[PDB]
Amino acid sequence: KKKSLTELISDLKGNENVVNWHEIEPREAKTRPMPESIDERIKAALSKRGIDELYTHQYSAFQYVQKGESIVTVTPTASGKTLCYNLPVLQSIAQDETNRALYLFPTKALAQDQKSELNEIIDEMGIDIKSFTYDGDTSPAIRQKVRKAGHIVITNPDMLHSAILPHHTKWVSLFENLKYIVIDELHTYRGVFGSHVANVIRRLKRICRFYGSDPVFICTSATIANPKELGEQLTGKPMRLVDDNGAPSGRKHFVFYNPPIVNKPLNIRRSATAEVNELAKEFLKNKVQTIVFARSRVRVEIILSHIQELVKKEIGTKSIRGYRGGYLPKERREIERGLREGDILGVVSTNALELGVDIGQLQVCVMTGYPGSVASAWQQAGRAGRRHGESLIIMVANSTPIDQYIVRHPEYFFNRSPESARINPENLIILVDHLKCAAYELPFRADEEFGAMEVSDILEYLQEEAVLHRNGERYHWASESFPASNISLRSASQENVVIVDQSDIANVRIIGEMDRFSAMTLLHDEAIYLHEGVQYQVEKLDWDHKKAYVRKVDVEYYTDANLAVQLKVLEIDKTKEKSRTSLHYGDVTVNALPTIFKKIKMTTFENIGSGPIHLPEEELHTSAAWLEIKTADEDIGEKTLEQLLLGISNVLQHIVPVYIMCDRNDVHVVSQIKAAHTGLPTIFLYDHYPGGIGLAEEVFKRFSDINEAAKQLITHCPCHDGCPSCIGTEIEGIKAKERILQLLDQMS
DNA sequence: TAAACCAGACCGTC
Ligand SMILES: [Zn+2]
Repeated sequence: KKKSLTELISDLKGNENVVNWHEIEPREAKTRPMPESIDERIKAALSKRGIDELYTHQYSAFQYVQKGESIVTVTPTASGKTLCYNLPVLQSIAQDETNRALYLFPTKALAQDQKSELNEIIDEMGIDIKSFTYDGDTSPAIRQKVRKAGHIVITNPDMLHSAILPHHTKWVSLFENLKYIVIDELHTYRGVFGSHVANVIRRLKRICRFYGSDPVFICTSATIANPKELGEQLTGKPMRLVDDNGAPSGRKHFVFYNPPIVNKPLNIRRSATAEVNELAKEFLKNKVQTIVFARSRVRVEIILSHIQELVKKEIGTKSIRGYRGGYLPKERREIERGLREGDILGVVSTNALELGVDIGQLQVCVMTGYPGSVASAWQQAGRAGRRHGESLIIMVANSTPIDQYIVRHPEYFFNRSPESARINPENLIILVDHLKCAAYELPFRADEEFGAMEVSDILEYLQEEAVLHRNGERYHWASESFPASNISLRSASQENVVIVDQSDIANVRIIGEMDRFSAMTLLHDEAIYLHEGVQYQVEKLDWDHKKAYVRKVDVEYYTDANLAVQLKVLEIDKTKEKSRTSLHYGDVTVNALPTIFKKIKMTTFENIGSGPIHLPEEELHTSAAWLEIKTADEDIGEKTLEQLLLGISNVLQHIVPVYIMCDRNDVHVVSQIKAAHTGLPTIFLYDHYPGGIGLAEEVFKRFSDINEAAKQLITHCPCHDGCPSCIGTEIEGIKAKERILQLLDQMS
C-alpha cells in the first residue's frame, strides 16, 4: 500500500490488461508580456492569482481582436480561455466607460459562473463596471435596471431570441455601443439548433447595424474538426482561428484497457463497470484526484454506490460525489466548487461534465467505455492533466463492437480527426420563422441580404399569408401576433418531470428533475430512483402534471427498464420504384411501449424479480423516408439479411447528416427486417423533431446522391471489411463490403 | 446517452 501516482502508472504499465499506451509529450508554457496599452488597474488586478504574463493564445486573441478581426479560439477552460475575451472587453470598458458587451452562453449556470468571475476581477480593479445576467431566471423587477446599467450582459441564445431582440427599443443603451459579442461554446450550436442560432445571430447583426455599431465576435469552441468554419457560418463574419496553446502541460498517459475474459467458451469479458470500480479504487485509496465518466445516469449511480462502498474503509465517506444533470442546481454547483477547491477527491459523472464548467483539473480520468464520438473521447480526456506533473486517462472498453474495434485497432482512434459541426441556416422552416421574427423587429427591406443572399421570394410568400405587408421597398409587420414567443430554438426538449419527496408531509421537498421521456422507464410507478447514492422509490407518477411523488427507501436492488419501440407508416404520399428497390416518403409514428421493468440486486447484479409498467404509449408523429428491398422467392438468409440491413443503416447514418448538413442526433435511421404493412426489409430515416423539419424530404430528394456518397465512403475507407466509420463490425461474414455494395448498386 | 431554454408592461383582483 501507500503508493504514489508514478508507482500506480508503473503498476499499470506492466502486469496488466492494457492494449495501447499513448504518451502525450509535456509542453512548457509559451508566453508574451502584458501589453503596455492595458489599463494599469487591470494589470494590478491580474497580478492577483499570478497573471503577470499572457499565454501565446491569450495574447494572440487580444491582438487579433484589438484590430477588429473576429476570432474563434479552441482553448480549454483550464488553459485560461476566459481571459481571451475578458481582457479585450474589460480593456474596452476601462478606456471608454460607455462601452458594452453581450456574452452568449449555452446554459444559465455557465452564465452565473462567468458573472461571478467577472465580479471578482472587476472588484479587484477600482472601476465601477456592472455585469448582469438576463435570462429566464432573472426576476422581472431587476430587468429594468439591467437594461440600463449593465455594461456586460450575459444571456442565452434562447433569451436573445425571445426577449432582447424583439424588444431592441428597450436595449438602445448597449446596441448603440456594442463592441464585443462573446459566444462561449460554439460547438454546442450545431445541427438544427445551430441553424436557429445562426439566424438569431443574423437578426442580432441587423439590430446592431440599425443602432450604428459593428461589434467584433469572440468565440470559444471545443476541438471539433471545423471551428473556424463553424464560427464563420454561425456569425457571418471571417474568423481568425487561435490554435497554439501557450499553457504549460505535463506528461499525459492515455491508455486503452480491455477487461479480462471470464469464460472462454461463452467468450464473455468482465464488465467495464467492475474493472472501473477497482481501478478507481486503487487511485482514490492513494488520495489521487480522479474523475469517472459513464455513459448513462443509471450506470453513474451504480459506480458511485460500488466505489463509495469499497473505498470508505480507507478514505472515508465525504470524499466521493456524483454528478449528473438531474441534480438540483445548488447541489451540483456545490459539487463543482468542491472539485475546484480540491476537497472532493473523486466524482462519478455522466457526459454532463464535458461542458466547459470550471471543476479544476483532475489527475486521472477513467472512461467506462468509449464515450461515443472522438470529440467526446478527447474532451473527456482533457479533464485529466496537470500544469507540470503527470496524469492518466484510462479508457476501459466494454463488450460493444465499437469498443472492441477501438481496442483491437487503436490507430483507428488516434489517427481519426474529431467530428465536424454542420449547420444549415437556410432550412426553409427555420429561415421562415426567423424571417418573421426579423421583420417584427425591423422592417425588412427586400434587397438587403439576410445571411448569404437576398430572400425576396419568402418575403412575398409571407405577405401572401397576411403576416407581412410591402410598403415602398420595405416589408412591415402586418400581424397582431408576437412571433418570438411561438418559436423555440431547441424544440426537441419539453417540460421536465419534477421529483418530489413526500416522505413526511411536513418536509416535502423537490429533490431533482428528469426529462419526461426518460421518466417513463426511470420513474414509473414503482421504480427506484438513485439520487447520488440516496435511494427513493416512486410512489406515484403524475404524468399529466409532470410530477413524481417518491419516498425515502432502503433496499437491496435497483430498477431498470427498456422501451419496446415500434414504427408504423400512416399514409404514403411519395414513392419511387426501381427493380429490387422502392423508396417511399410519408408520415410515420414512433411508438414506445413501456412493457416491464427489472429488479437488479445492486451488489451481485442478479435478477431478483420483475414488474409491470402502465404508462401511455409515447409516440412521435413525424415525416420519414424509407427504402424497402423487393425480393424474389430466391431470397437471402434471415440473419444475413438483418446484418445487411444493419450495415446499410450504418452507412446511411454516416452519410445522411453529412450530405444534408445537420447533426447525427437530428435524424434517426432505424431498420426493420419485416415491416408491418409490406412484410419487406425496410430502412426508415426520420427527423426526431416534432412534426418534422424537412430533413426526410431532402433525404427523399437527394437519396440517389446519398447512395452514391455511401458507396464512395464504403470503397474508400482503409478497413478490412467494416469499421465504425463505414458499415460496422457486427457483420459476421467475410465479404461484408461486397455484399453491402451489391445492395447499394441494386439500390440505384 | 445526456442535456438544455423560452417577451415588457399594464390591467384586474384579493
Ligand atoms: Zn471502414
